Amino acid sequence: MKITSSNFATIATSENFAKLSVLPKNHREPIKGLFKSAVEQFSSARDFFKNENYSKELAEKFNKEAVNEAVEKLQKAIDLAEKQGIQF
Amino acid sequence: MKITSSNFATIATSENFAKLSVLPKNHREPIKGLFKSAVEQFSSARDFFKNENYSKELAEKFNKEAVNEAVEKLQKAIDLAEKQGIQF
Repeated sequence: MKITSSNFATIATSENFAKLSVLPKNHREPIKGLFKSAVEQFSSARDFFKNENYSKELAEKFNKEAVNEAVEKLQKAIDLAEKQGIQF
Repeated sequence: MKITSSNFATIATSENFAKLSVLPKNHREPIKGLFKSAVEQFSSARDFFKNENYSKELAEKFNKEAVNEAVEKLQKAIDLAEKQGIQF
């Protein structure tokens, strides 16, 4: 049975974790900590991955806002100068 | 003459800024500050836009590193459990 990041949430299930309670404690607790470490790490990666995209989305908007004001100041400048006879 | 973000670096040139020195000071300095404000804002947006991508590139790598360790811990856990007779 092979685990990939596409099938991870299918195996990391409460049902497989409960299947682990029949084992004796020497085996049960190391495997359980292994199971729980994998889930919390997978969830931190998912949490981190989607907030970074959110930030990027925001940042792109911000960038776009800045770029357009800059184009309108150049435009303004240029237009003001043509009125004063400047031959661009 | 119309300015867009694609043509901005073509108009924001030392040559157009120097063309602005023939004007009398009442017009020259407001247009010059307009010109220089537009360039520094455009450059801050360009600086910000490309560092954010760099960070994203790094972050994606980091995410990928985390996800794979998490898959290898689940895998490990699962494999350890099958050895102990667990019927998944």
